[PDB]
Amino acid sequence: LNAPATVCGPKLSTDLIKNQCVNFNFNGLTGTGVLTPSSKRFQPFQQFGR
Amino acid sequence: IEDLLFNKVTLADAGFMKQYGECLGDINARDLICAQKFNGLTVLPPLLT
Repeated sequence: LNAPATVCGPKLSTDLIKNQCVNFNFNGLTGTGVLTPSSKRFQPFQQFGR
Repeated sequence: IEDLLFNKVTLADAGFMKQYGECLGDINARDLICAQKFNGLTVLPPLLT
């Protein structure tokens, strides 16, 4: 949960949902909140932001 | 003279209403009042305007 990952477990995916409070599981990072498109630019070695 | 006095202290709040869509947009600007309001800290208005 700190870096880009390519070895995952056996879990199905789901389509994205915007502008609505949901439970989310991004690469094993679980939480609750609202997802919005961003204008931030990430470097190729970066996955999360704090 | 009260105008000259009110133009010499820079108040931090400048209005006690901050809508959810206002903090949801302009999210690239790291506003301090939005960050306080997202963690449960609020400022209440005075009784006498």
